[PDB]
Amino acid sequence: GDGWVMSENGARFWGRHGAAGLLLRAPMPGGAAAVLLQHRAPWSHQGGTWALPGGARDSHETPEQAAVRAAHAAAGLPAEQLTVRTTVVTAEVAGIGGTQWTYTTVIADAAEPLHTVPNRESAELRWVLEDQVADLPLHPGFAASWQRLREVTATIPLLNR
Repeated sequence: GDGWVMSENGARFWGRHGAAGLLLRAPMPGGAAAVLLQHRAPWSHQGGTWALPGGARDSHETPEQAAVRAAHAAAGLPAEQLTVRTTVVTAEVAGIGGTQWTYTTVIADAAEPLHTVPNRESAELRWVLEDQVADLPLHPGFAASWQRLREVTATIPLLNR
């Protein structure tokens, strides 16, 4: 999204069209829901913490496309193996001069926990039971949103058939 947005409070944010991340859900044989998280490599933004695979939204892309593309880049996930459910704006910043920055969480489902090939800033990818996500050292942006995302996820159960 090649550039900065400057906030009203004077911090810069990367990506003119904001960013998007994939919250990908999968059922366990147990039957409970897991989510796929990315452990951020120390050399990347907020390295040492866990968050969603995501990146900057491009000019011609929907938030959904951006998050799915980011998940492919970070984890090798094929789009055909997942199903996008909805989007939630999890962060919104008043930029200087009318402009805006947002982060959009794109909730999606897979039929089972998928095999991943780590690349980019994927130090690790790990399927984490939904109830255990908040036990981890989370990216502070993600952690600020997590409870709200849970409330939303609980109103759309995973698909079948």
